[PDB]
Amino acid sequence: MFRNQYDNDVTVWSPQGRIHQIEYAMEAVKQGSATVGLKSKTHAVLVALKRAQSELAAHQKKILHVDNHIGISIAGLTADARLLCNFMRQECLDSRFVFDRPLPVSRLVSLIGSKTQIPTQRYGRRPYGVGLLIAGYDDMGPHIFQTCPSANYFDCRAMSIGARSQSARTYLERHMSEFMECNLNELVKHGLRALRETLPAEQDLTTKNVSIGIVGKDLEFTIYDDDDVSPFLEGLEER
Amino acid sequence: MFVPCGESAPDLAGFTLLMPAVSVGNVGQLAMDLIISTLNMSKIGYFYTDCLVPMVGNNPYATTEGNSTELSINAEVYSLPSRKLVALQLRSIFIKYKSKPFCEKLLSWVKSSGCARVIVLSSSHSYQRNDLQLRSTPFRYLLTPSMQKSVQNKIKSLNWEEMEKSFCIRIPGGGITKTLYDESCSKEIQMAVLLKFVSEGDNIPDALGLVEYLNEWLQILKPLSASRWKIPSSWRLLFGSGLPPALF
Amino acid sequence: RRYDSRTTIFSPEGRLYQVEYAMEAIGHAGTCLGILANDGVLLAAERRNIHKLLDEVFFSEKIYKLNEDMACSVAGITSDANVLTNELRLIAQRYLLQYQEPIPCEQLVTALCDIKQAYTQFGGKRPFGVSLLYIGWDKHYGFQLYQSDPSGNYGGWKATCIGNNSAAAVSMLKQDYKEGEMTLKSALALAIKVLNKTMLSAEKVEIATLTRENGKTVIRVLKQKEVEQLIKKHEEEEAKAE
Amino acid sequence: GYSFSLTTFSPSGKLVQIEYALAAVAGGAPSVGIKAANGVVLATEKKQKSILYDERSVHKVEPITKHIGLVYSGMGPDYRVLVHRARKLAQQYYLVYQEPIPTAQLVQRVASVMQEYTQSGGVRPFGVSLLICGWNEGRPYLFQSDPSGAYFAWKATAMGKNYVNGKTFLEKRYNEDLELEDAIHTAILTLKESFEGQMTEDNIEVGICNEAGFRRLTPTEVKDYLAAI
Amino acid sequence: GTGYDLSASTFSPDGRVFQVEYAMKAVENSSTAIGIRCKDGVVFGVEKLVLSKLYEEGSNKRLFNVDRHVGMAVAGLLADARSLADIAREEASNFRSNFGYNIPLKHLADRVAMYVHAYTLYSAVRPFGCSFMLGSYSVNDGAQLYMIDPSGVSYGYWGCAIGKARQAAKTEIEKLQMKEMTCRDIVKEVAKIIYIVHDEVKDKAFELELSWVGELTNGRHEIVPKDIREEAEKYAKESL
Amino acid sequence: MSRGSSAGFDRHITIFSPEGRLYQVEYAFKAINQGGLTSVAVRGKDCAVIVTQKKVPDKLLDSSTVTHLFKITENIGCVMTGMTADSRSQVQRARYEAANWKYKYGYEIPVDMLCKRIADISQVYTQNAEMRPLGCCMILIGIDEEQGPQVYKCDPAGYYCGFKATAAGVKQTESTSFLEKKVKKWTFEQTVETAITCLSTVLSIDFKPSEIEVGVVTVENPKFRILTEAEIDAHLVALAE
Amino acid sequence: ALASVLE
Amino acid sequence: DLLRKGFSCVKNELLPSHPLELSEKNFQLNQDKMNFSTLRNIQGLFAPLKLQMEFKAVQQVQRLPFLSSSNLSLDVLRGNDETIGFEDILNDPSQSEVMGEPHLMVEYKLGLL
Amino acid sequence: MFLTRSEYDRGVNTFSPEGRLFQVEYAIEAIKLGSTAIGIQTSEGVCLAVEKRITSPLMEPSSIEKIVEIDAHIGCAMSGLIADAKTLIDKARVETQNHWFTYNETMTVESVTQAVSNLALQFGPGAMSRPFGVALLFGGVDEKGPQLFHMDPSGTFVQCDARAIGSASEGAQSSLQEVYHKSMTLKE
Amino acid sequence: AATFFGEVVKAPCRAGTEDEEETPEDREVRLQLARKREVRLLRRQTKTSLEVSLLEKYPCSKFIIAIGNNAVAFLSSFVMNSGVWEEVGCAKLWNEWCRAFCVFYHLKSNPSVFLCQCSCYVAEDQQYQWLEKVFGSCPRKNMQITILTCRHVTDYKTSESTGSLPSPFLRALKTQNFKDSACCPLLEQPNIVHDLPAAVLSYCQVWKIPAILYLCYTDVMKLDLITVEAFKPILSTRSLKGLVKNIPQSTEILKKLMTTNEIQSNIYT
Repeated sequence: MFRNQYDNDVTVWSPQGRIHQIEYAMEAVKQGSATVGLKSKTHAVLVALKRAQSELAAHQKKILHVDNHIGISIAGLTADARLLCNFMRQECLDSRFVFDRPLPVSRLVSLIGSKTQIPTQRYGRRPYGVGLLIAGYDDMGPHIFQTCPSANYFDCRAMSIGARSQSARTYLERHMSEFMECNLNELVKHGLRALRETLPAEQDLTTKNVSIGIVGKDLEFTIYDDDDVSPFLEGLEER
Repeated sequence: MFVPCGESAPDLAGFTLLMPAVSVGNVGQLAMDLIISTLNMSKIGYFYTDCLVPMVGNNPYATTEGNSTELSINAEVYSLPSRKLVALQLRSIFIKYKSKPFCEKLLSWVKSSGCARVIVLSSSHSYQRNDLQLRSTPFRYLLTPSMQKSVQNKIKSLNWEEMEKSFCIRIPGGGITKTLYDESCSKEIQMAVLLKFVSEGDNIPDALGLVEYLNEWLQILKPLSASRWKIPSSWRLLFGSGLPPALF
Repeated sequence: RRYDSRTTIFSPEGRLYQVEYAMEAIGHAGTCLGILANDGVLLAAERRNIHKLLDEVFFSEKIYKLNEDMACSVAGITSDANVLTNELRLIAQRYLLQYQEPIPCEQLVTALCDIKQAYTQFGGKRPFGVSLLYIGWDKHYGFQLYQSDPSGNYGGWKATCIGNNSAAAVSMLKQDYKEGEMTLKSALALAIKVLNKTMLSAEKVEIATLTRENGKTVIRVLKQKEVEQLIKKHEEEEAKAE
Repeated sequence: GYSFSLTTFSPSGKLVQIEYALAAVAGGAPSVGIKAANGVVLATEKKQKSILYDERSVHKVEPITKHIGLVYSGMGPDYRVLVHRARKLAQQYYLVYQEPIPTAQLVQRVASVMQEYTQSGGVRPFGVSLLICGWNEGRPYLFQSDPSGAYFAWKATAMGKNYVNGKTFLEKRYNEDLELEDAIHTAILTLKESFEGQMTEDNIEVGICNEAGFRRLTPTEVKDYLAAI
Repeated sequence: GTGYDLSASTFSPDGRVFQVEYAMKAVENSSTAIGIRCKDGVVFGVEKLVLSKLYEEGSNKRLFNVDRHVGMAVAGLLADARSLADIAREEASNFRSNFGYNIPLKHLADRVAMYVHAYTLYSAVRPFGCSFMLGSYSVNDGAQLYMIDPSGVSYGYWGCAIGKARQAAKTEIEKLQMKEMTCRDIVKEVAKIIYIVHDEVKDKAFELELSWVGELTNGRHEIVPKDIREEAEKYAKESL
Repeated sequence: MSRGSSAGFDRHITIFSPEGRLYQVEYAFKAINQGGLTSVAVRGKDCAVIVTQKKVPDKLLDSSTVTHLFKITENIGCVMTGMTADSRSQVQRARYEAANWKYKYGYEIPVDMLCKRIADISQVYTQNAEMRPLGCCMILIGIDEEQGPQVYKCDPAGYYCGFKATAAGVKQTESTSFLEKKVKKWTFEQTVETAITCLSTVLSIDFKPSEIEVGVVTVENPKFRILTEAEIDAHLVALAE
Repeated sequence: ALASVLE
Repeated sequence: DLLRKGFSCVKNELLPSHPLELSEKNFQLNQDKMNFSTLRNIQGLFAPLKLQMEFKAVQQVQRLPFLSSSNLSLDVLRGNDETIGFEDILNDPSQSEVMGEPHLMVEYKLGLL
Repeated sequence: MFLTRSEYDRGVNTFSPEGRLFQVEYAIEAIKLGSTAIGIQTSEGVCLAVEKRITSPLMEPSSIEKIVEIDAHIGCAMSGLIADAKTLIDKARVETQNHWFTYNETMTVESVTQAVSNLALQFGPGAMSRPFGVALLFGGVDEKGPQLFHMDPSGTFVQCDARAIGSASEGAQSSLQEVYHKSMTLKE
Repeated sequence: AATFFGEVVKAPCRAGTEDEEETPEDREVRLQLARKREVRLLRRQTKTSLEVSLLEKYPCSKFIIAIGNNAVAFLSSFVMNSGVWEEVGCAKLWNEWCRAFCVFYHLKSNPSVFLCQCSCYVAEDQQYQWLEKVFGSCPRKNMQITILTCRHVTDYKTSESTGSLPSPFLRALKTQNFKDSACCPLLEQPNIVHDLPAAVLSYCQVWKIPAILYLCYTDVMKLDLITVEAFKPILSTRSLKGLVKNIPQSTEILKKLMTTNEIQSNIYT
């Protein structure tokens, strides 16, 4: 009842020592479909769940392309995702053009965090309302990261974000023991099995709402849609 | 309409009715909560109108498991039939073009019931004070001319300060206080108004100040001004739920 | 009310309340009078600063000279009037430098009215609370007389009045003005009568005249003896009219 | 509702913040200015009247040029920033025209500077009014400038706290043909009329202006003048 | 102070800025970090709460490095702490570039404190919500420890403790002989203090994070070896 | 800024009260007492002395890092009362202004000129809607080539003046009354004793050598110098006996 | 954040 | 366009007419850059930030660009309140011989053109 | 236990307690005051139909241009405020001409839609402070088959097969779903 | 709320006292606005309108009200799948947020059982008009009212963070005359409910009629299967016993409905 005066701006401290606009922005990530990411000793994969508004429409793109070795998945607002993707593409292109050497994923994530922190302190702006999952490969091996609207990033190893992601996160936490010593087929199988937990126990993981992105040592970033995901799906068991 | 909580309307002759007004900071409503919690009153009916936004909830004054399951509405009437004292509580906000009818209905019920006098607790905007009011106490009062022949000597001996006129009076943020005062003085009903300049935010100390100010006259506890009042159990989460993880 | 805080808010029925208040602030100043005659133009004013301990520096307290052919009178706030007069002089000098010819009166009035209107549209600024009267001579239309408003509006008149008690003066001028037959002396008599009705001492008025003499404009300020003689003649005529 | 914003007209057509600035001016130390047949005298009452004060640190009567002085009544900090600008304007005029600036031009320029702060949002008007004296072409001048940027020409005026009584006193005993010493005596008497204390040479300042130029009176001369009243 | 606490450029009737007070109250929403200065070094220690097993061991680090001779421990909002760490790195690098030698700790603390204070004056920005410590060691200067406050005030300390339970941590720190011990005992004392101050009901589980800079590391900030950390944990658990 | 201005006669710096009083300036004046200490400056025949209180309540602090006596220039000393961060920022600004004056004119800035420049800067903050005044007051001492010792003072309102003996802090009125009583009725040893006696009588403390800090300038040695513990103790013993 | 406010 | 501007040669804009033209046109900017660089190298990042913030706040309350302004607070902050240069006495900007339309200059200041 | 008032929809940069930027939703709702436009793409061409809603017989009918010419092979549609769609169509035409001048090639419908949408997603010198109150409907032929796209005030585009924007969007979409077939001709 | 640099702005008031207090044209425009926002009850099946309140012309023994799309879908799938129901009338509204839209049925086998399905938003000044049109002024002595509503989980008040709760879940609030029990825990202390369900419950409490209100707190407010399935425990209560007969048919109809929901926006991805 006493929150009315202390939650209309991002430059105002509450008497309890909290900023409510940051939490409100963080509440916006749970407005999108669930996405799942995990890695192994050689490869890193991204699995997303496409959603169409109705039958007479094409599902929107949830997995974007940044560089020859970096790819992302989005959940939340769309304009913010587009702006962040443009920034990442520009940074990677500039670094490649100047130094003739790929931009490291850690430096990219640090730059993203430094850019995102700014609009949470000054007037006339609002926090970004999108959460990202970044997968890449460099000299240090496969990587996977997460980005929060509060300008925080975590160097996780298997994470899922979006609406109703708790079941997928629980499954990943249970089965994370046997991820390092696996190859691509069963890695993708584990990812799909984890993602299937989000859906109610009446639907199915059909070949119309699944997007897969794979990066590796000798394999560049690749996106499979529609009939391209068929070879990755026949081996799945029943619910 | 006054609807008895049981089956018959209790007799109210010579009682003193004290009520809040929906004003800035809800100071009157908070003071009403303090008074009702401390004096341990009991519900005797409802005041049903179509002028306030409807709302429902469980019992806001719960002390055991046998009474924490009593539904409550926006307008309720409590009485303590041992010290001739009856109270009213409002927990909502008025709809537009619906304040004057409510004042008319309330004063009609007051006249037809038999209450001796009416006391109203309210507040006013604190940013509209001139220099002379910045150096004085933040408490004011008003008296209907029908009452000034009775307790004016006591009020003067109490060394209070009557609110400055403007000749008329304007209360910037008092809600229905001005309408109630004007209607009462037109209808020849005794009435007193107690208010304080406040600002939005944590308004609990303002409520304690106002209840102490009122107790300075009604003398309803032992004379002093130390855990004298009882905070209702519904004052739990006045700022929100809690902190999301992975942020601090 | 709700729509009465800035100049950039439209009332739900299309009104600009800040501009209305700026125009209403004029009605507290002195009375400025102006009437156009057959062979000249006239200006009259009211001295609101008449105190025993006040000096008599400068030519006139309310009548200013803009260029070789024009003069003006102000009514409103002196602080803004000074800026407006300076800008008018600058505009006239700029046009003279550009074209090697004196600036026409309507062009000058429009140039100042654009500046006065500019402050009623961009937020964060306060409108000019000044109203002006213009007299002058031009080779295209001859003798002219104009009027300006705080909102940036102007128009050409033949006998107008601004300031305190404008309605009565306008009504009396409309009643007692003759079209195309006013000599300068008749204009002076009418101005004296109107001022006497709407306000007499010769130390409370200021009168200026503009005439053409041998191809050159002459702008004069009437003397105390002349205005006293005019007052005495008017009083004698009014007494004889009983 | 219309009292908080500097750029808002009231329904009656009034600006209230300027009136409050004038009220701020009308609560300062008293000041007196009288022009005689051959000069102008300025006087004021000091604020630092205690012993713990170096007499050669801060002065309320300041010179602008060889023939121009100035005194104020209002807010102290808002005074130096105007004195410095006035000095700069006088020097610029001298550099351009090779001739000392007339008093009226300096008053006009200072008023133009002061007016600017009463039309835009985000600032507040100056809370000080000025008295200016000069001598050009064998003539004494005395002016006064409001916080709103409007200036008048006076023969004898008094501003500051309790100024209506001072003005009535001056109107009662002002003479058209007066020497400079008589003007000094009259100014001292007018200042004494509203002092609330025991007036001494160490808590008042007096400045005079004549054909020789502006000059600030020394404490010894002030005491000598006081001893004769 | 209701009515005077909506901006950082407003004064209360008793002459105090309340947004700064709210900012300083915001730092007690995180865990507890302590730092003890000893005879021949400085020892840090923080209490980190585990959020999930999915995060890699080495994520959300709260012990940073400025250069090869300065450590740093933070508490409060994490993003502000990261930005301040970047600013400190920039300042130290620039000083080294201009003057050609290592920057003294006092000047670095002054620069960062003034940068933090610069956000207290204007209404177009928001005060920082994090407080941190700094530490170093030189042969000709010895150990040095410092504190920074969201209000922008810095001081030198022998023992310091910030976070949720600074009062109790200071209470147990005060009963120590800082000036007559080495790092080997100070690390165990810090572990014992952290284990004592921790609350079990509100927080599920936590993992320690210790580090020192001192003579035996040749004035370089480093992480405690695993065996020493394990034996310190065993000592703290046995004493508890 | 886009934050606007709060409504009220107080609560904003660019709003005049119905009788022309700026209340945010007075609140900034009240903010000086938040520290809780008192400062005293006394000017002698050929010397100047600054004495201020010292309060360290924590045994975990480093007493060498707690101070209020700063050095603006080799010949100018300062003592600050009020908020610590604001005091340090204003000291930095004063140092910058002194360096700029030296570069622009070719000789060391005088004390009165430095105080006037600081006051001129501080005056601007009370006219705009963006900045806020600093809650501190500054006292400067120094030796002039031809005039001798000089003591000055500045306040958050932008007003500065030169004194003979002034004080600031929480006991300013009592200290001022004591100073007037003393002045109405001085070598180097007498000035220090007078200042210490004034502070001790006003605060009723009976100081120890570790609770005060002193800085002096003299004609023979015109360099600002901070007294040490041994000298302070010797002065205190001489005063007691 | 402050350097972004300027330009 | 082509009437609101004219008599401009591209090949006569790349080459300055006099060695002193650019230095005189951009003296204040270079002076500010030098002062800020020295201050940042001596004290730290905070001082130039504070100075720029003060300049930006002060420069934002002026008359509309078709009327001359005084710039008092900016001159107080910069320190030019007690120095007179050649920019003050030569070719007075308060008596300029050319001036554009009010609305056009106000729009150009905002950058809408 | 009281009831109070809270406002979260008076600014563009304000988040509701559940995300939900309300100004963008209001801008989207502003599309419903326009006229219905129907577009469906098939194997041998794409069709666009729209009503005019003439207000008076004295108006010239050939002045309410609800279908415009982006290029020689790309169309467009109208729904909402007219003034905004003009400054979007100008950008579309300029971009599709610049691409030809640079590369000697025809722009993809998806590429031109992306170029248009890159402008309408930025708000809050010349950029507006409020979302565009208009929704577009591109279409045409390319190196692929016929293509149909969509765009809303939020500034994001999605490929489609049958759309209906305007006042009767819900009923038109229901009828389109009921009637549409995978492969028909340009008569059904 | 500041447009230019230095504008004076006033803080908002949470008590709604900002309207202050303050010609025949004004009366005319007020009357036109009032007529534009008037609740009217019409018989959709031919005829024009109705004269007497809905419950003052029929006898009632059970009343079931659904508010929101999820509750309407639940009752459509599980209750209306069997038997024959006849529409009685519909309500015509107009708000800034609106324009089954308040359509009333009753069982043909038992003409004393009524069901309502309101999927529209009713403003705070149209609650009492709705109550007067539907109920009237002479309430019946023997009635039963069950209300269903969905609310977002961010409206809940808890000591812990709102993201830690295992949503969805149910809560209840019942009148003192409700002699039965609930299948879910009652709402906690510092939690309140407003709008139309609050109005109905307040009317029933004041006029001494048994009633019960059910609330579902969900993290998704659109048509989702989990939210609808969260209402299942209500089916075991005595209120809905002879109205549910076939579960698999209800599940199939629910699946078809979940397939054909609606078109969506393009803000969240």
